[PDB]
Amino acid sequence: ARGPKKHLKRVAAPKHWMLDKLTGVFAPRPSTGPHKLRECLPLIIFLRNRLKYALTGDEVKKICMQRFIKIDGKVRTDITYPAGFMDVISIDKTGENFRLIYDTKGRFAVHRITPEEAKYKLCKVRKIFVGTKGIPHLVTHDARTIRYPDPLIKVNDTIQIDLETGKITDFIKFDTGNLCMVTGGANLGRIGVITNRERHPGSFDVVHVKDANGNSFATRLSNIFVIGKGNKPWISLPRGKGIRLTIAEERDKRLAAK
Amino acid sequence: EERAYDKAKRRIEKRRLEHSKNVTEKDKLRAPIICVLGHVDTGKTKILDKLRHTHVQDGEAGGITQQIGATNVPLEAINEQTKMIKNFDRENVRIPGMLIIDTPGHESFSNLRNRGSSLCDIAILVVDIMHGLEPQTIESINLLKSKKCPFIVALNKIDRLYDWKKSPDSDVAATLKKQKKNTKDEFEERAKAIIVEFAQQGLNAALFYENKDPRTFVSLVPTSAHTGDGMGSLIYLLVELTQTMLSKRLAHCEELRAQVMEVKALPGMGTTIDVILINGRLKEGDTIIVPGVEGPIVTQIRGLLTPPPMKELRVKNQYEKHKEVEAAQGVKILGKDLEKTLAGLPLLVAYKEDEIPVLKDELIHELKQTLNAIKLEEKGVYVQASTLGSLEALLEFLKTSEVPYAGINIGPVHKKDVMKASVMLEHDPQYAVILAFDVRIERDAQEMADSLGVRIFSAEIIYHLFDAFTKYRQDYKKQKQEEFKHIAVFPCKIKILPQYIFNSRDPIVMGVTVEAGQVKQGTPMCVPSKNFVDIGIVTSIEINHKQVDVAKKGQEVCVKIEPIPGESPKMFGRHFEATDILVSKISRQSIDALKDWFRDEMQKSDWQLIVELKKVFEI
Amino acid sequence: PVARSWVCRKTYVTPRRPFEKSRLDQELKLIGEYGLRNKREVWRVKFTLAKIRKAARELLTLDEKDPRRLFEGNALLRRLVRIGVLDEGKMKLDYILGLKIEDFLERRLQTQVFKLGLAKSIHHARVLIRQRHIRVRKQVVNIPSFIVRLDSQKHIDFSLRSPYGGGRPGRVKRKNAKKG
Amino acid sequence: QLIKNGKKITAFVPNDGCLNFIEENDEVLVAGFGRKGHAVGDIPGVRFKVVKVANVSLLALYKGKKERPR
RNA sequence: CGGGGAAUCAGGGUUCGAUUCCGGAGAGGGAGCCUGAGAAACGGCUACCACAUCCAAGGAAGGCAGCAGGCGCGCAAAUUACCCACUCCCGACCCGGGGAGGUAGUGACGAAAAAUAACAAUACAGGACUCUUUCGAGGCCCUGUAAUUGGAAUGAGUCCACUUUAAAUCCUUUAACGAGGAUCCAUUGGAGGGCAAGUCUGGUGCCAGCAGCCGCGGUAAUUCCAGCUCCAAUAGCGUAUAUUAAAGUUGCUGCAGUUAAAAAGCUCGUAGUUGGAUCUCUAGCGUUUACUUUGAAAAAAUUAGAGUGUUCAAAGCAGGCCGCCUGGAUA
RNA sequence: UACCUGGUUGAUCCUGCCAGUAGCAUAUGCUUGUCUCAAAGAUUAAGCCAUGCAUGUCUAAGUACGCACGGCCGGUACAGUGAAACUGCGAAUGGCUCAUUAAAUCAGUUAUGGUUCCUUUGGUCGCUCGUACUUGGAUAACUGUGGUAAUUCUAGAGCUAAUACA
Ligand SMILES: Nc1nc2c(ncn2[C@@H]2O[C@H](COP(=O)(O)OP(=O)(O)NP(=O)(O)O)[C@@H](O)[C@H]2O)c(=O)[nH]1
Repeated sequence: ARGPKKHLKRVAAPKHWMLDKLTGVFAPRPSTGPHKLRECLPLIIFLRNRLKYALTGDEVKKICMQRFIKIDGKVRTDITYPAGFMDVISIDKTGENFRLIYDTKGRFAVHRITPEEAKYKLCKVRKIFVGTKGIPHLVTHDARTIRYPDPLIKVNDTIQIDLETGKITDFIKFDTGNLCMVTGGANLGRIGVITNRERHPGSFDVVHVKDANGNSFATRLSNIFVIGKGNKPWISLPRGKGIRLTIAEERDKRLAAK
Repeated sequence: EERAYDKAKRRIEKRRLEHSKNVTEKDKLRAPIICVLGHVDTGKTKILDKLRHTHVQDGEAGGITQQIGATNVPLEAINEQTKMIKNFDRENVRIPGMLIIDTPGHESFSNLRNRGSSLCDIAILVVDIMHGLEPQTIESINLLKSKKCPFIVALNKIDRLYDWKKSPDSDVAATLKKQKKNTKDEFEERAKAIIVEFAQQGLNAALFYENKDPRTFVSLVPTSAHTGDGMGSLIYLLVELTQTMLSKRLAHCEELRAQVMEVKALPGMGTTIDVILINGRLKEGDTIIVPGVEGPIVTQIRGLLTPPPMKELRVKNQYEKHKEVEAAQGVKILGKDLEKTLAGLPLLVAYKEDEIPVLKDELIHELKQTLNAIKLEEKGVYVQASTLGSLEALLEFLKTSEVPYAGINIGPVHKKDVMKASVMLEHDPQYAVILAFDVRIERDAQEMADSLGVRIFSAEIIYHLFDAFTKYRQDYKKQKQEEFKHIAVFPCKIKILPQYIFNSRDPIVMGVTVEAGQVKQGTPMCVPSKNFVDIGIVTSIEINHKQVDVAKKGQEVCVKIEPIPGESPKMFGRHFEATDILVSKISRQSIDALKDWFRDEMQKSDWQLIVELKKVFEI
Repeated sequence: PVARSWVCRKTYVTPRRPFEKSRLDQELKLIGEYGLRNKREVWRVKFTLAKIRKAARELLTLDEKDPRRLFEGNALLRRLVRIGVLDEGKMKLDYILGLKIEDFLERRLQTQVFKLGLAKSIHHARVLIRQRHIRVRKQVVNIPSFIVRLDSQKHIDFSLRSPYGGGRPGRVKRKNAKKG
Repeated sequence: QLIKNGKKITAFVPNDGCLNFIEENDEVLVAGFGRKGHAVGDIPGVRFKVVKVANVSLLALYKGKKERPR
């Protein structure tokens, strides 16, 4: 069609939001921002559907327009603003801080953090370039362009940024025997340790990840995010420890709890 | 069921008793329905355009009008034209307001076959001096006398003398008294003539300000057509007459007296009905039972359309939408399936009282002389008209001219209509025609008509449609006579005139005198008794030296006959003698051929010889 | 576009041959025994059984060590033990094929209301349920085709409002009491 | 004679005395006979049968549930 | 228009897919362009072609394949309704607007649940079980074509009050009324065979008609028009027509070709298809494929299928415990 | 549920089709008590349309000398609500329909190292060596005179704004 699309049909929305069929015809339609439309989360969904604070669409803008909600220590009134992976949502009214981490089954989970941990965030560097009198530059997965990076930071490494400033505190290299998390494909939300990468020139690089419970799986390089140094994570994990336990013991656990 | 029917009838009785005992009196009366009749080109309309002050009169595509409509003048206009001469009662509270209905006048379709939907509270009769009384004017006053209603008479062409001092918008009394004396004497002489011409027709008329006593008297109001002198005097006499006479009949009560007046086919609206809403507060989205041709129809109102005030139902105007509407106006109504409906019948509006029926055999008594006389069972011509009134007019013309009609429809011509004209074509080639009056022909219909053997008679002026049809009847008679000739041999019995000069053979010149029938050229002849010997096709019949088309029942005609090419021609004396009779060769084919489509040129009272000769020829 | 679902399913299969003695008898026996309204209700239970049997049959073909067969098999058996057409002893997938229409028609609320001696005929039970006299747990049900769960069996009581149980005279008793 | 293509066909009226209810030059709905546009056991060279006459079902006129509109 | 899909179905298949999600296209037919980040835009403009509106005849103004509605076309399809409250979109914007969309009306396209009675007491030249060899004996269990007898239960309708809703409606809830031909009445097709059900009685007389097919009607019609009775499915059941299985009657699985329909009159021959044994790793390789097994990638909806008492079910994605513990799998 | 049955003969066994049987869709007939869910001018004509409505928009924050309102305080440039108009943005999304279209559309897979991109979100914005304590002219709105039968037609005259135009 002519020009860009403005709407989004409800059934055409990405599955990990878990919008039901009958509520309406349209969906939230995440607006342009740091994270991709397919792999983000509108605040209207997070507030209304996940935290169960707002009932209707009006209550969400009535919350947001009173400027009670910050994303990465910055006030956002846009109810369809895309907050994606590693983004820290802060409610300073009720003093509640959330980090958006994918759960085992492959969706953003309502994972609370201490206010002391809502100071920094981890970020995967997309590229590294230099320009105009050679001040080198870095670009990350949440589109934060940072000047004068540490020259030890190469492409596909992770960096820890203080949210109040815009400067790198510490960084993790992408090497063998490092804790990573999958952010795309069948294995989305699984945490594990790198074993090796198999470089395919002129094509996608494939990496092999071993889980804590002896489960080994492969994934594309683009869908990898280093979260810890060695085996120890630099952030809190969700309810489960990123362990994909199968339907058999899912049933056994559920029936055991009953 | 029957108990619901019983209580439905009893609650109907309650409602009409409440609507009778309601009965509001003490002033606030109903607007009278002022009817206007005439002859042909008198000035029954365009005087209304002069009353309402409308610039478009001549936009009719002809001097004549072919529909009913109500102009709907409302008090501001009455007051505006009143203040001009200012007679009586400034800002009268007692006046309902005027409602004028225009009627089309003509010789053919007998003045709209009227049946002027009655409801002619004040009938205005144009007399039009110039021409005196007219046959439609005498039959109109007979109709006005048949159902006793009060009516008045207005003159139109008073200024048309050449010598009238045209002083427009002033008193008739003044303008008449400001002329020369000889013209007044001429006007009073022709007035006396009109007064006597009404007096002889069981009336008592006079000149509108003498006595007057309009109880028995009728008011001759002189008016000018173009200038408009008398229009004030007119509306004054109308409101005076309605105030004096119609004091009790015109009560603003709450019965349901809506009457179906006209039916129209308008683009993007379906089939609309023009109704004169007199009594009954009928609501948008409320059920009505419209009396139809093929039984009654339950109709749901989509909404109420009214034309602007001081404007007619003539040209497609900006019809304003109204949700509801009080009982004093003439409005256009549209809904679902208003296809076949009857004109000049009362309209029942129904609330939710579980279907209130059976009021049709009590209406359809001796008004059956309408569209219902349709012979789908038999063959016939196809007819289409703009409005229903025009369709009735065409059908009663066909009834008078003796032609059967199969199908009828309202609105423009379509490919199904020409297909019904085509499915007729198999039966009778002549009858396969469409008579379309003042309707838009479609391209697909026209090209389908031209591709098949189906003719369409399109005409806006009805004279052209009548003339075109009659011309086609004579053209088909000519087209039938010529190219299907000499098969109708015609009955002929010849007596030989003895001692006449005989030419023997090639050709035979025979002096004869006819005894039974008449003799024309191309009739084969035979001699019986001498077996059955034949002389085929007589070529020419001549009296003395001059040629003649027919024999004069005992003429001394010398006929030139050439026998048909055979193995041998027959000879006088050898084969046939002077004593032997000459009889025409009439067969089953010839008698059947001369039976139908030969009844105008065919013999008068000599028929019997056919029955007398078919018995001896064995038929 | 409208915010409505069009997910609708047929619950009965008509027989191949319309008129066949031996069959018509067998269906009429089932109606007669369990006071069913029409042959649609027998075909409904045949269709549901057939679908369960087809699920069991298509599970058997997979190998005995397959995670999918194990999980699906256990879930099916659990549900058929839950509804009460099997027991813990006979809880093998093979035995699913050895069920029949009787086993499923026994679990109708109509049948159980008759079998527990609330109603005194199979026809009375259907009326009693439909008249809002019967209730399971604290829920007043009026569905003859309510398939009762094994653990939910031990309490089908009269709905408290009911004249039969609750203790409130109906229209007939009220009218007879006023004219008494 | 049909309405769409305007060509002539012969249609068989179904039940006893149904021909009485039809008259010449009436609007009639006709259906296929049953054998997919072929002939019938007895009647040769007809494919079609009349189902409605003058916007009224012949079954209704036969069983007397309606009357021909006049 | 193409896909996601739909109907049918052993396995293989055949047929459909204008139609709610994705992509494409066009605003009567073509063509040209202004503005803008984005248009060759039509609820923007300019011209021609076809239709057509107003008119003081000088000129002016057109685009429903948006929602209603009308005409036409035809076998074939709903209201000129109410609201931005929900789902979302647009704007300088918490505040405005939206026939996107929501809610009613018409709706036997089709799908799920489910009324039209149940129980008790009387007599059977009724049935079974016990006694007597038979006759003839019972609160052990069944039975109907009784308009016989009896109170008990009740939704359909009528109509308070709520609740529901933007406001209403429907439903659920609940006062009052409401069952003895419970006349508060179940229809649509059949009763020779296929194929479940009458060689019963009037009528007609190869006429009228029935009959998908075979056939029935010509004076005792098991088949026509009726009465009575019975059968089938049942709030539904006929009829026509496209299509699927039956059709191993399109055959890959899987058909035929002496006589049933069928092998060229005969040989050569290019393309096509098919083709005899045999051979036991040093950051680059090993002769390269097809084949087979594994891995990542592959939109939801749909389909299969886990969990969950919508009062059950078709559904829905919810829910459950006395502020909490969950789910929104999987293939 | 991997299914068959009638029909060529005096009878038989075949080949073979016609007929029956069930499902699904469009129409249509007769019938129609309760309740939930629910398709619906596609086929023929992407044929033609009266009428009404379907795209508009302001925050403390671009331009307020409309008394349209009353309010201070009375020497306070501008208290405030705010019509109108200039300015900014939107109107290229949505909705409808299936005429066109046969390696085209479209689907799965890859490429832009060969290109543009409003908006959002980051980075950058005294890095340049050469009246400023704020420069210039107009035009809407408003007032006043008009033309044409006519349209959301507009000419002439008098003032005045900027985040318009310089
Ligand atoms: N001076 C004058 N003009 C007249 C007279 N009668 C008619 N006219 C004029 O003649 C013309 C045509 O007459 P018209 O009014 O149409 O006659 P009508 O009888 O009303 N015709 P219709 O049948 O349509 O109703 C008009 O311009 C009308 O004013 C008359 O008597 N005098």
